[PDB]
Amino acid sequence: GTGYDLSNSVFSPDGRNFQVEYAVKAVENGTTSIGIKCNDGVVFAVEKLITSKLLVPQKNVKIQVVDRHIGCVYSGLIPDGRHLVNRGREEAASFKKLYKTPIPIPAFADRLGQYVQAHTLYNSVRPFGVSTIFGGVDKNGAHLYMLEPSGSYWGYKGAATGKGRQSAKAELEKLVDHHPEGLSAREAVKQAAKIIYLAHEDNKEKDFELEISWCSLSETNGLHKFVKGDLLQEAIDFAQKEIN
Amino acid sequence: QFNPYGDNGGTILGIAGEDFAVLAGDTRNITDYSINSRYEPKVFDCGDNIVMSANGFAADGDALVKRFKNSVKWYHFDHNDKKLSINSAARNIQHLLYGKRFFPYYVHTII
Amino acid sequence: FRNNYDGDTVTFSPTGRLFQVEYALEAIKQGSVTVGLRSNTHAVLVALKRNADELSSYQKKIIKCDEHMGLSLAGLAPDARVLSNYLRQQCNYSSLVFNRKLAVERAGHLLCDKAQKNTQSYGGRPYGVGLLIIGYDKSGAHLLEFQPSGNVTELYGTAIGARSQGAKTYLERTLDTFIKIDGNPDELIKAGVEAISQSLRDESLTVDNLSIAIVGKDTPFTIYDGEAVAKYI
Amino acid sequence: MDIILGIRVQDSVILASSKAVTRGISVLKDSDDKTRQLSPHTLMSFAGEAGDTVQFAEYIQANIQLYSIREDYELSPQAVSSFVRQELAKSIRSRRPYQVNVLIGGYDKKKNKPELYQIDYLGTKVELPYGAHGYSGFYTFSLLDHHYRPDMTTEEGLDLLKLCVQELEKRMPMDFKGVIVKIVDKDGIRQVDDFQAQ
Amino acid sequence: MTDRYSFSLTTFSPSGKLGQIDYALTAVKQGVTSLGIKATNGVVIATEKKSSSPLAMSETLSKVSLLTPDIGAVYSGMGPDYRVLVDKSRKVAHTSYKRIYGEYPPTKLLVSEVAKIMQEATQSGGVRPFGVSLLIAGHDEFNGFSLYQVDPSGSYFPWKATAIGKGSVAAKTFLEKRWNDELELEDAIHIALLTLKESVEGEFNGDTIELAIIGDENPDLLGYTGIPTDKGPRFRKLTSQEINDRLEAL
Amino acid sequence: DRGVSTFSPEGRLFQVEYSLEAIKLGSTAIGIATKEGVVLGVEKRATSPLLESDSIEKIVEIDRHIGCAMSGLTADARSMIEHARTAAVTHNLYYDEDINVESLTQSVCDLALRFGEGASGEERLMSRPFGVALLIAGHDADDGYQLFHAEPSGTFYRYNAKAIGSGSEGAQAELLNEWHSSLTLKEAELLVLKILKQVMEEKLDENNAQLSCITKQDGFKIYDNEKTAELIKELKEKEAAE
Amino acid sequence: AGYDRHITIFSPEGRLYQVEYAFKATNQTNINSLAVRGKDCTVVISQKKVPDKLLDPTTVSYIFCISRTIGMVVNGPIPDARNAALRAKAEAAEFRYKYGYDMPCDVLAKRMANLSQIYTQRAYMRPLGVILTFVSVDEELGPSIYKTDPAGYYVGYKATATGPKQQEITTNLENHFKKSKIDHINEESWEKVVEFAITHMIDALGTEFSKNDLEVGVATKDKFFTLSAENIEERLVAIAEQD
Amino acid sequence: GYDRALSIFSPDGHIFQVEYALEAVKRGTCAVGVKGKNCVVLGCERRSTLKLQDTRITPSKVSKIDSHVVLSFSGLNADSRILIEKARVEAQSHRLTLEDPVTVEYLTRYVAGVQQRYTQSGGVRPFGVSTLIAGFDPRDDEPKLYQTEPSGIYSSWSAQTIGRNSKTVREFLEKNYDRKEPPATVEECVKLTVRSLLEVVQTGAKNIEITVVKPDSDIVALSSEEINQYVTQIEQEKQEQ
Amino acid sequence: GSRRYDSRTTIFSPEGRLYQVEYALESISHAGTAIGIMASDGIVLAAERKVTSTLLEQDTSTEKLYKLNDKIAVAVAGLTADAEILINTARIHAQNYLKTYNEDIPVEILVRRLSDIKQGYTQHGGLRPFGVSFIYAGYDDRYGYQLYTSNPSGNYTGWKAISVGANTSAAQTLLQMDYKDDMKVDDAIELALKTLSKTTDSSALTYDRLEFATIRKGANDGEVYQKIFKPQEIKDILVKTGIT
Repeated sequence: GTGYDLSNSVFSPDGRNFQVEYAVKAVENGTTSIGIKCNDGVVFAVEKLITSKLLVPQKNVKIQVVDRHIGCVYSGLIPDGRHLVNRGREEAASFKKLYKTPIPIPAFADRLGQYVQAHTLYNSVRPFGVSTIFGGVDKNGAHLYMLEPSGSYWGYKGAATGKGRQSAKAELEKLVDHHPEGLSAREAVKQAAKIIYLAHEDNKEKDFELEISWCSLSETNGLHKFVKGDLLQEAIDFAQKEIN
Repeated sequence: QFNPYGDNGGTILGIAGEDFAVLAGDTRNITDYSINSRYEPKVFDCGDNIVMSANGFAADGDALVKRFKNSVKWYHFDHNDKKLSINSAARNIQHLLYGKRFFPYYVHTII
Repeated sequence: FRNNYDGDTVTFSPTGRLFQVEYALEAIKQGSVTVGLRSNTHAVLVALKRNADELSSYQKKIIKCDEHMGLSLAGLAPDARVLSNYLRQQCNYSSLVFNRKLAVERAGHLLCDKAQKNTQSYGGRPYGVGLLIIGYDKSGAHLLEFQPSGNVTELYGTAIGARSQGAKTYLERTLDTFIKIDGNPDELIKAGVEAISQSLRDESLTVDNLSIAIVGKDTPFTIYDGEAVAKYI
Repeated sequence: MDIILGIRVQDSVILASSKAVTRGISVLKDSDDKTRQLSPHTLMSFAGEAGDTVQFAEYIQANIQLYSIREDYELSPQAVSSFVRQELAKSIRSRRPYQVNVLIGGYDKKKNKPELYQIDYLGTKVELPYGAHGYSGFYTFSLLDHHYRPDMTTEEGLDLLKLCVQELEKRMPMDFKGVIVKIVDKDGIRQVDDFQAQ
Repeated sequence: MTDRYSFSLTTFSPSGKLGQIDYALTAVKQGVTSLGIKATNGVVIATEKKSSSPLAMSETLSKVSLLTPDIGAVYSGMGPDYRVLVDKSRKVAHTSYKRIYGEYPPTKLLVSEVAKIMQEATQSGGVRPFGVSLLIAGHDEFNGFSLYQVDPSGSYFPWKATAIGKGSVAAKTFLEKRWNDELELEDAIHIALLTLKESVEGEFNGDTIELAIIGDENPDLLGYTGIPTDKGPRFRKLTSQEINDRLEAL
Repeated sequence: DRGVSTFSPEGRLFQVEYSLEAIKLGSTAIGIATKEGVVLGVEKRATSPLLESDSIEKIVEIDRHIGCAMSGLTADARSMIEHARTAAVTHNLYYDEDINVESLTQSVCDLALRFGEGASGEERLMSRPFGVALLIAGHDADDGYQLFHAEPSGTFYRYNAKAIGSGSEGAQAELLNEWHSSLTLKEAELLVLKILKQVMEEKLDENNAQLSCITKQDGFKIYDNEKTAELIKELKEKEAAE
Repeated sequence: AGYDRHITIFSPEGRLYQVEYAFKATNQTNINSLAVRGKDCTVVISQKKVPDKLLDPTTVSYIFCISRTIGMVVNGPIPDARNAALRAKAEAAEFRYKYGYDMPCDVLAKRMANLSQIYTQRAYMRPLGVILTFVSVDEELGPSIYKTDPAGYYVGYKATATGPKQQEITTNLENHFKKSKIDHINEESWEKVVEFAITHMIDALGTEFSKNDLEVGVATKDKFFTLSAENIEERLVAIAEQD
Repeated sequence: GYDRALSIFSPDGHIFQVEYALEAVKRGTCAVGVKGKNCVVLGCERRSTLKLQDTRITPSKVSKIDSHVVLSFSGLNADSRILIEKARVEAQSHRLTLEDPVTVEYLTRYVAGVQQRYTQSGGVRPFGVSTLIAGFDPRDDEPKLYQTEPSGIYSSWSAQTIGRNSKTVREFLEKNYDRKEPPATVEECVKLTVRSLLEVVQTGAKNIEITVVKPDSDIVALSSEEINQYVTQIEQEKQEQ
Repeated sequence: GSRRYDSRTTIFSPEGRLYQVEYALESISHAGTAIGIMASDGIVLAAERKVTSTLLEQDTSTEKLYKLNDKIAVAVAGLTADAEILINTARIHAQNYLKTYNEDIPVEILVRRLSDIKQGYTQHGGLRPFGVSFIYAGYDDRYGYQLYTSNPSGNYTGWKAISVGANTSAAQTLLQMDYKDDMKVDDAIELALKTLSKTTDSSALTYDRLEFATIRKGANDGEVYQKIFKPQEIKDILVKTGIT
């Protein structure tokens, strides 16, 4: 029969969960955002569509920090993303409280994973309308991750999601091939600014605002910090230059 | 064993004039035979032309005044910024105090 | 289509839309118009009050949250009472516990999160009201736009309600102008009353029809109604 | 404590209860009726802790009246006393126990015999020819043990009581201000308004 | 989250049928045949171990389970449902009886308990009836040997002999021909093995057949000595070998 | 089916909208506010001649300074009145003063949207909205005489005059022309009595209609039949005098 | 009527469609796996497919270390697979805590099957679209393989296979045991058992494997571990010098 | 845990579950009440779908809530018991706290409130019952007669009927009951009551039970004969014309 | 959400009927017939075992007659399992009463309780009603011998003779025909067997398909005795009443 796509925890005859699949549509419909793992950290970047001149520039921050060493960015329904970060925060605090050490990225990923997957188990809740790219530096290295509405997530070398996800993935694959030895914190910040600009062609209509953040063992001491002022403009230019 | 109460001394005085009123209090705060402060305000202006002092156990006095001030704030929010008459403040404070009838605010309060 | 995916908030449509939330957004549009704009020293709220009969009053559209914060509503009044009340507590909590005035940006995050919990759970319904939050904190004047979808945005100015698009184009045009109306409250208020009358059509703002509010550098959030706004009509 | 006496004669049950209510140093009242009618043919006297005393009595009463109406029937004195005992037995192991002792005097219209029940606050029930709570038995049981006969008439019983009360007024340290006497028989409950000098 | 299914999933239809129970009985019908025969001095329950793959180890899967040392059960229908029912049965036997009276419950009572658990899955909110029919055989001092059948509805009835599942009709018929009130345990085991043969299509040996009995006490299966009154369990699962031995005299 | 707290594509709450339909079927209730007090009148509307009309209670006291009239599913109003009375008494206990009419109304309206099957906002345990509207009339120092209209939507409006019920649109139009800032308690009474007569199916008399008022001096009072029978007579005369 | 296909209640045929559909989801990953028992070890082989180049291959695994002794491989979407793994780990930990000894592989299997059986009966919980294969060298049963499905069913195996081409791998193994006449791989080293596993994985699927096309798990007395691309490469090299 | 909204509004502003609750009342045996000048009489018809009953024990239609108040009803029997129990309990609680038995109006308002609550509470359906509550306030002699319905609405009547064919019997009463002069006698009051039931009972000396309530907890139910005597005297009035 | 699958077992039909109760009754109408006849010196409870087999152990069976108290018993018509749930609570209610008042529970009080429990499943909780109809046969010193009946609706009534289950119409007519107020237990026992015998949907009315019980005040004692006839005792009384 039909109606398989009306309730959240229902399996369709082919084994799918249509509600999760529809949530993905809300993700693909949102802004594009990315993550670039480097030789000792990770860089996060995102497209901030400017609805009008009325939006105060640099104010509506979209990238979020969890604990002191983790960055999270997402595409889709923004409120769902915040909801997910609040949980990540409680999850991180909880882990630190009991184990003393700040939560490992792999560990943090699964906390988010199990929580999101949980929202695909009952028809009394709806799946998350966001794909989240997040990561940071821990006891043994840098880690980049992307979490889908289905609760699925994996470790990435580079990741993208949203409106211009294909452009970005394309650019990322090139970087991966042309830099087998690893990109650098400084470089990835620029490379990120570029990929966002390029990927903006799938939304070229409205003017946008760039936002980057990073977490590098050498550049930020292993803490998550936003890219501002000089280093920011420097990357914006590196992009504006290669978009021509 | 643990004693939740303490005594910070102090003395306060309230006199009702005909078209005025005063509420005084020394500024000495003590613990046993030591002075904690030579100047620790004990009488407060709570808005709507109401002054209050909760003398005795300082922690309790502070909590009570703080709770009453916040009470005045909500009075405004809930009753279209109406002013809180001194008699209405008094009745309100009674309920604040009696709410802890079994773990009293160890203070002698005057408004 | 839609008819099969709008029976509750817990359901996504095939395109990835949340209809119950959109229907909520609609209650806003159907609401009276209100405008918000700020300089670097002040923030102003101007709203058009609507009445039922000529024998009824003009339902208020502005609510104070603390001495430094307040908002204007558009849509379901009760939901604004609930949201403003929650905001009143958060402000209160910030003062009592940390003896700190709540940052407008943070009040926005709190509102966003409260609204979001009503768009992911069964039996609950989205809030059917839009809010314009203004306030002066440790980083200056601020104006926020709150949408029932949980989306909060910081702007120099904006408007919501029926025909709101009028005032919004006006402001987007007047930007460079009003943004500098510092140290001069009356000038920002007039600039605001001009933006709102850009959404008129039915009538013209009268004395018991206009409602204005302001907060700023040395101005505790206060509301003006009737005779008090006469000097702006 | 107060005085709670009960005696079951041939065709009725007599309950004598002191009239004094003392609070500390002063006698607040001297006309208190330490009794509640549980049904047309069942009466209950009580003594004990200051507030629990009437609170319990009235609670038991309300329950019996509710039963009477729901069933359009009157429970036997035995059934009422078992209900009352169970209530006290629950109370004794509760947070704050009802410190009340009671005597239940009723006339069983089905058996056609008067019945007297003694139940203390622990829920200790026993059926007796005559009983009392507190120190009362200490002064009167030797008299009852002597003059009591199962075939006594209501008039003979009131005489034996009068004797008991006289002993109480002689040897007991407290002035309980006389007693109020009530009779329970096939015709309901009635009060002997003349025992002050009968 | 939170189970918001606080209403019944089984309700009466206009005809008066209880759909889910009917459907559950249908699930039982597709199940592999199992049976029980009561002798004058014992009871036998048996079934076929329909292995789902030759790589699977059919011994690691028991269709005949010990509930108490004097009661066993076998079923037809949904295996997984049976498994949890057994855990609950073994537990209720303790919590609602052994921990109270110091002894194991009599067969009818335990059956009564199991039946209750199944009845609840017929009326409680948010669940479906169990898709199984059990056959429970046991012995107790005051009732001797007995055999009961418990259905999805929670209904249970005593039998002298009976079968459930796939070829129950045929098997029940074959049993009415060979049963009498004077069968000895070994006779019933024999009749059981014959009845089961009609239902089995492929291999029919001690590794494809699961069979257990409620007979005499096995002091050798007690684990200790020293207490006269403790004589051992009356329940016993026949070994692969024990079955084949009797298969020759088939 | 469909959640009891669902939005229509127009941004309205179905249950509340349907709630209003029920109110339109209720008896007419009219309120008029003058600087001399507020008058509240209602249509008894007995369903049978055997029904003892004075047992029809559609005008009730909330406190000595607040009264209210109801229209629609009247039974649904008992708990509202109860809540209202408690709210007023409680306020007085906590502040040694009278509760402001507007505040009393706000408290009542807070109940309005507390319905649903598990809405993520608190513990709104009530299966449906109220099927009745209320006219709340009272007096207080800060805003004097007041008339409010509390609906199952949660919103309430202040009116100088207002009619709710089956005859509302008709009666409201009337009040539009008849009301002016200088009315007197006397005028208002006749005016309410008159407009009721126009919209009532029955011939208005002191048995199928009831008046009341609230004055700073004597509080809220419900006019007994006799007192009203006369106000009716006095009306018939003034109308017949042109 | 038509809702007997959305929640776990019986259909008129006495079926549970949702459970059936959950089974369909187990093949979503298009991964095949197989497990065999050695003389004193247990090996689980599973295909590893990393399509996207942007993915960090080291984080793409369907094999889990449940406890020091139990290993679990999953066939089904990763989110449900991780849900099952976390639960299994918690269950194994708690069991050791309450009963004083390591939870046996077959017992954890039964526990997980029981949990699954519940999603089959209670309507608010959906089944998990996964099949769980648990392996270990039990201290009482020796090399062990127990597999559970969305139906709440579980059983022990001599060897087993799961995935889209499950049937080919199964019959391949079946044939091998009909031949050897024993219920295990008569090998002393696990390295050889791992080789046999990879070999027959190839014969049956008719495909060659590089060091990154496989994922291997090995259970031995007191330990379960997974191999590295290089540990596997070493295995691949050895099978190459025989063919 | 079950809280589904069963009583909700429909587009036309109606609450069907409540409305249907009334259909259950229309299907119940008729019940009538008429107040005299010094009493109140309650009459109820007895079904005849099956007869071989044991009238001694079968629950009667009129129930005592307290010694001075009675309640009769039309609709689902099982539902009425739940209301009667709550009523009786409330009557005892009132005496225990106010130290005075309930007034008829109070007891009525209480039952009506219970009914109203079941019209807007999750997980429950309204009561398929309508009641007539009659009696005398403590130390008062003015008769009281009230009626409640599934909606929770109540009010007093000089005379009133509910249930099947109540339409007919109410008409009889509207043109046979003069408020100016109420049945000044317990006898002529009971007569009027029987007369109204005959319009619908269709000869039922055994199908018409009556209860008379007088001041000071004076409640008594008549017997077949006593009633049958009124039936007899009434049929002649017709023929003697 | 869940609402989609809720049957709403406790609502009114537009006619003012309770669907589930109606259907439950329909279900009961197919249950083996059970009869109750009240004599002047006792009461009889007879029931027909619906469906049987040769292998059915009829000695250890008891599917229709249950002892509730020492002076009360019930005859069951409907879902046996459902009946056992109720019987057990009834057994408990009887004892609570005994413990509280030291007197056996008056028959109506026990019947009213079970009925109120049934009535509950009719007005709230969203659960299906119990598909059970009871015939209570009991004695107490207030009304002596009593016969009651309760069905899914939670309604109960008193009778001199009554039937529940299948063909109650034909059965009720036969009872109304031969019943006489002055009957005697043995007369009743015969009426019971005759009635079943004529309404049976089976060939003959053998003993293996019957359950019999009587509540007599055995003259030789002065107290009440409950007797649940044993297979043999039934086979006997079956030959004597000329049904061999």
